[PDB]
Amino acid sequence: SSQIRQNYSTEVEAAVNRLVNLYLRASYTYLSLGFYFDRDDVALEGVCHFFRELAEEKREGAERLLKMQNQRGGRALFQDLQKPSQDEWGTTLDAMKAAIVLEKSLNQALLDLHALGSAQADPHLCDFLESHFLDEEVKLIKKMGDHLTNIQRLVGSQAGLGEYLFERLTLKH
Amino acid sequence: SSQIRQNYSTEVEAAVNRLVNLYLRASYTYLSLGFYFDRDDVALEGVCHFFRELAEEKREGAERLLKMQNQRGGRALFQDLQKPSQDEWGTTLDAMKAAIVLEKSLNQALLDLHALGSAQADPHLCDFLESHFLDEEVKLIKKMGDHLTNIQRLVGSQAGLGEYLFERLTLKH
Amino acid sequence: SSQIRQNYSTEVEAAVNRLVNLYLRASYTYLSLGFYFDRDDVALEGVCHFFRELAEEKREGAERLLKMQNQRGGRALFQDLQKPSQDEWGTTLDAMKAAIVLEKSLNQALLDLHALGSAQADPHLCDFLESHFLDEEVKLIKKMGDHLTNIQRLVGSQAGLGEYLFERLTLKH
Amino acid sequence: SSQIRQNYSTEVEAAVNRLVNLYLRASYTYLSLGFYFDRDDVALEGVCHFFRELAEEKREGAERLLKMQNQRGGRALFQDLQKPSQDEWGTTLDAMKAAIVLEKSLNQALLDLHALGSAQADPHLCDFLESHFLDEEVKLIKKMGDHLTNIQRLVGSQAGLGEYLFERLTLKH
Ligand SMILES: [Cl-]
Ligand SMILES: [Cl-]
Ligand SMILES: [Cl-]
Ligand SMILES: [Cl-]
Ligand SMILES: [Cl-]
Ligand SMILES: [Cl-]
Ligand SMILES: [Cl-]
Ligand SMILES: [Cl-]
Repeated sequence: SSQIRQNYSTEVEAAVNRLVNLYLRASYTYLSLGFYFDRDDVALEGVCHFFRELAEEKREGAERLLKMQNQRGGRALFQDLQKPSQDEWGTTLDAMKAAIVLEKSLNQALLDLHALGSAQADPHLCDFLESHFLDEEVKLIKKMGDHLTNIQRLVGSQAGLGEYLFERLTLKH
Repeated sequence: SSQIRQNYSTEVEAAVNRLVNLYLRASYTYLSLGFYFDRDDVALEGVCHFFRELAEEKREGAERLLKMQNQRGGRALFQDLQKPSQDEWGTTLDAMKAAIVLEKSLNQALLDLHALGSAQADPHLCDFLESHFLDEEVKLIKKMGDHLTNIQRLVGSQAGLGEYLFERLTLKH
Repeated sequence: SSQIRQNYSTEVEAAVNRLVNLYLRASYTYLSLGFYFDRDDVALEGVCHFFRELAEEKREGAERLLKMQNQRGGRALFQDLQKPSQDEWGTTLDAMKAAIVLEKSLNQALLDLHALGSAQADPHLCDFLESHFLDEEVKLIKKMGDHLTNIQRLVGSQAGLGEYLFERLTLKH
Repeated sequence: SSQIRQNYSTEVEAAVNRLVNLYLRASYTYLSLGFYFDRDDVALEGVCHFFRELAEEKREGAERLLKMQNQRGGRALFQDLQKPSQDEWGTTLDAMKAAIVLEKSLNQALLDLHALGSAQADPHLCDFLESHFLDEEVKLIKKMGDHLTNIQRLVGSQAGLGEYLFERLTLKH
């Protein structure tokens, strides 16, 4: 009903609101992951910083989707944000596995939205996802896969020592 | 089977390896074109530099495809590189015609890979080709068409003199 | 038959073309080694960078040989480039052993060409190899031997941990 | 008989004095070539500058040989300098052909001196020629071959016009 709305389906408008909820939920999961690694009995600063930076990136993604929703004449609708799936995240290896599962779920939601845009002949939506989300997700998932391989190679050798070395020598602090 | 691989078909993975082979073969053809124009009995420096710069551009294209293959969780496979189609490349006109035929063949391979990505609903692949290859190829083919027109206009007038003037006044040296 | 050719045997001209093929084959082997270490299930960035830099160095060596071939009035001839000897390169230790075998084979080809130049009384060729290839090869082989010793000392202690430490603390990233 | 002379044969000492005479004769030939192109009825400034720069390079070569003669404890002996082979040098094409014949004669004299040094087991002499003469000569002869090819391609088309264009667009002025 908006004065500007053109070629923007109700199906895509609703799917964009659901994707905003998924990105904010992911940002909240990363806030929990980051503060868990800042616990005095965990104390892996580089791991905390890696996840806190991802919490910011996911919030930025949600904000970009909200700006686009308004640019197209859709109406942002917010839903409750489910708490993260765990209260304690285990080792750096467990946390990095949970993060890659979370990113693959966001990536699948982006791919599903792109397919909906293609089905609705909405090229601005496809361009938007391609330009600001799809490549960023593939690059992040590759970086996480690289980190998992390095953590596994390290903790297979000597668990405690390996986790410390990965946080000191790979992660930023 | 990769931990990161998502929505990346075996058909696209294989086609990406074939495209890497085509770009490296093109880079090798440009190395041969460039050194032919550096022969003492050919001696057209600007022509040598034009083709050596294209050899670098094609190698860079292959490297970008290899980085993408790893980012998606595909596995790079290298095949023998066929030698260039000629040992001697004739005049600047003959060489520029061979170059435009080579570029149109690379462009067709990019278009075929884009169509495969569309058929496999792989938008990251389509975005990747659109962002880093399709426009660069159209711009290069246009530049080569412009060069062919200028060389033809020159060598139709006076062959030897025309080739020297094109190398001196159009090509970088 | 060239207007400039002087004291440049057909035996040396052909051996220079074969050496160009060997350097380009080595450059291709290093491209494969580098991208293997960039796989998400290998993920040793410093190792990838070490081999990608060597791919560039070998391509530069081939280009220097081609420039010399033209300076002497010889004619560059290109042959098919055989693919690298492996598709997967194992651990950093296995890869560094394959690299030193490859470099010793290039070094032997340089020594054989120098002996041919001496037999053909071609001092410009001997000076060219001495000035731009022989010392560079001895320095590279020594660096690779040093790396092999460090990797062995590390992976004999704890394989996974040792490989990570070598990539982090010796190789550039 | 010198206090410093060591491993320096009388054969090499005499051949070095003859090579100094050849380089000074070449410098004198280039002085004549340069001033011929400065005649008001020839008037090709870029050609004059190319040959005057070569007259300087050949004089510098003779000075380097004289310094080496004294460093080894040999005794410089100077002989009459024969005048250049022509008083008038024809076209730029004729002059560039005479220059390449002159350079190939200097190159052959360098190669003969290197072979004498090898026969007399005089590695300082071989290194001296390799470091300061052999590569410079090969590079100059290649440049002259490139110039001959360009002049021929130009004057085959239209003699007067081609010579002007080569002097304006290839040679420095
Ligand atoms: Cl609708
Ligand atoms: Cl919940
Ligand atoms: Cl598949
Ligand atoms: Cl072939
Ligand atoms: Cl021969
Ligand atoms: Cl093979
Ligand atoms: Cl003696
Ligand atoms: Cl005389």
